[PDB]
Amino acid sequence: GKCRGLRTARKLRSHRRDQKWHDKQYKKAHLGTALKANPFGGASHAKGIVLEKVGVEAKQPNSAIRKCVRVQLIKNGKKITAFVPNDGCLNFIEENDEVLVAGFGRKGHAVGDIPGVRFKVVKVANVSLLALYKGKKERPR
Amino acid sequence: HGSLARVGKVRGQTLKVAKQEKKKKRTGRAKRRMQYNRRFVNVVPTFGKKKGPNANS
Amino acid sequence: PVARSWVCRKTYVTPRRPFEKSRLDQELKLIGEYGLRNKREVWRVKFTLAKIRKAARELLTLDEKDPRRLFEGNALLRRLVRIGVLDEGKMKLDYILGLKIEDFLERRLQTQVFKLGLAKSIHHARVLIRQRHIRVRKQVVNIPSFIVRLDSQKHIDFSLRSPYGGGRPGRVKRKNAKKGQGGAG
Amino acid sequence: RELVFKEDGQEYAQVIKMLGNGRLEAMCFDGVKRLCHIRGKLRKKVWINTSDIILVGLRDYQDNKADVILKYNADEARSLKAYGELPEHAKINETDTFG
Amino acid sequence: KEWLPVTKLGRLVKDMKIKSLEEIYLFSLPIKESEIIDFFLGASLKDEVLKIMPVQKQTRAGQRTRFKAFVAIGDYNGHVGLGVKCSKEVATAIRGAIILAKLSIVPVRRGYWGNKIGKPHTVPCKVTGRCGSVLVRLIPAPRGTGIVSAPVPKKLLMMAGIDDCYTSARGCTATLGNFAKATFDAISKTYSYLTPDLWKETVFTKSPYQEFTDHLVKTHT
RNA sequence: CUUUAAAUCCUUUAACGAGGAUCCAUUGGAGGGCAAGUCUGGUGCCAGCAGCCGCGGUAAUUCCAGCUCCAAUAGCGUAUA
Repeated sequence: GKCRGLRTARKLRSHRRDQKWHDKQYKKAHLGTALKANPFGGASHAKGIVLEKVGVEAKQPNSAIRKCVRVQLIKNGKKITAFVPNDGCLNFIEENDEVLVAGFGRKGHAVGDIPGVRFKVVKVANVSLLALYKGKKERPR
Repeated sequence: HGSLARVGKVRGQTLKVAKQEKKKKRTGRAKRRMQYNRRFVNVVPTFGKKKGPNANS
Repeated sequence: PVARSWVCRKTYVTPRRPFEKSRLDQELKLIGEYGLRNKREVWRVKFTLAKIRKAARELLTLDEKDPRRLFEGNALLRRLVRIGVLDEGKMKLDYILGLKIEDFLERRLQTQVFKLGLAKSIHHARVLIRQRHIRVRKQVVNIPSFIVRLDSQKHIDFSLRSPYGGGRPGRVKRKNAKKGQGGAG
Repeated sequence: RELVFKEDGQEYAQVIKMLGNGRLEAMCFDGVKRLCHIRGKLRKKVWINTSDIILVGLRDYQDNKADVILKYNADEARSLKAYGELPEHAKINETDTFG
Repeated sequence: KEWLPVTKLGRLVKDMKIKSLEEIYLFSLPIKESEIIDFFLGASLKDEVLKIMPVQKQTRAGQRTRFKAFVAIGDYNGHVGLGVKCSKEVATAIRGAIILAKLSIVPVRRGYWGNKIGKPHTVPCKVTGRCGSVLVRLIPAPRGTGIVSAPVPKKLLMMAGIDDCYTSARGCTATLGNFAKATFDAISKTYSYLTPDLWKETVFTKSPYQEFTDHLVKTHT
């Protein structure tokens, strides 16, 4: 600290408050803009209807493409882009079907070589992707 | 061939082998007893680099 | 407004490092030598030893001739000498910190049955306690984590309703006896 | 070296506009424009030019993206054309290496 | 396999005139034969490799890589040391680091936390050592606490015989060599600190070079 | 039998009730961080894995399956404050 007087507390509190607002994580964590721009609306999971499937490509270190779907949520009307995680799990999803999306790992940050995707698909048609991938449950016909 | 980026290609063309019928594994207190025995009283004084539990060089 | 308690707490604390080597080595050695089931028991004993050591440290940072110090320190010392981990020659506030986990784990009922001389092994001792064979002062104990006292060590024997201490036999003895009666009759 | 033909999910296309960022526009032989993608072995091992006979892979859930596989230079391209795979309106315009 | 001492100190130790390295440390004489300490401290001197870090030098025909070895040496009831050596091979670097670590070991002292009962177990005061940007602090702890540290200063403190210590580090601790040298300089400062336990006037006893000069002038030229 | 407004649950107690004691313990991993295979077969910058470095180019310690091993254990993994 700099103020070392016995009657210096208002100045220290105001300076600490100003330098606390002049930050990054406290800045995103205390305004309404960073939570308003969040399509989840301060939620862990969300539901929505899949419109189409897009093959998004990887970055410059590695050569592959990523199988992905586009989701329009019902709670706010926003359109998001969520990755189907496992191998061959895209065939369990079709158009006009509901999924349960979640975060993808780094709290609103592109993870790995997938650009512009911050969400992943957990469940499809009210059953989990892991149960369909491991062959435990079946899609209801 | 077909296409390059076929969804679920490798898992679809993977060879299918079956599980082998084996004896069941002890769990609970006896599992820790077996681990303690095999790791601490069946050992011999050796030198160099100690061998791993799964070393198959 | 319902008449409940809602009072509970955890009895163990997980370690900071999840994958270490030497810590897992002495934990496995403690489990194998004392015949425990999982790491939760040794972590529980470590947690209660840490709580006792923390209380001893915060009373040892204090000054002498303070009546509350003398009082609850003598309470702690009489508890530690009645539980069987301290001696009369070491009735001092600093000698609590010299304790080990071996002293707390040696007053467990499992190792007391094993060292008393009526069990073949410590796993056999846990099986013997769990199948209702012993009793402590006219009262059977179904669990191995019964930390005994100094004044109750010389009263451990076999229970009355057990085939080992004199009583009705079990089920395989009676089944084999009935099979022998059927084969002989 | 060998004459490999088209299969299910593959067809032939003519490069129209040669772009950057490792992608190009190719006109397929079905009558639709697609945004093709340069394969991982097709960035620097071979060089793709304009108005050339290439192998283009189909996409089974979206119908505006593709990817390129091979390239036919002169003689296997004209031998494939002699076999008959395309409408006759399209022109080769003598695709080969220049002097 | 024989001892041919090139220094008069090594010859004097070999001739059984120096009982222990206590007076060698008291008279602050430099030790240049690494096997004097190996004679004084034998089978009770354990060691293990901390980290082998490769370094490279750029030339016209690529990189010339070299291996640098870090080893900790010391008995578990006193002295501790550290040595750094780089060479072309790994085993040569490790054996050179072992010789250089056994060549330069320092004595540590142990104190108490409050009452003076039993054997000493912890660091007597608050000592600090610094090299590079790394700061290492050693704080006394009550009995039975243990070493609360990173694994490398923890193993150095266990090999130095100190059972209880509180620590607090600052700087780039990802570099193992600077961290190890910093905690070594921190633990080596336990005797350079003046405590009121020793304020009485010391007496300067005679040096071995003065005491055994008649033996030395006969045993060597 | 006890408990209870009357039951149920716990405890007590007779008749039955385990040899591969099928009365069959799962959840995540096995390059480093971080405990644990330079094993075998298949695809071959494709499929995919990967919180971060990065791994796949026709001899993969990281993919997909089997064996073996590792961490916790009636519990374990994942996403958000």
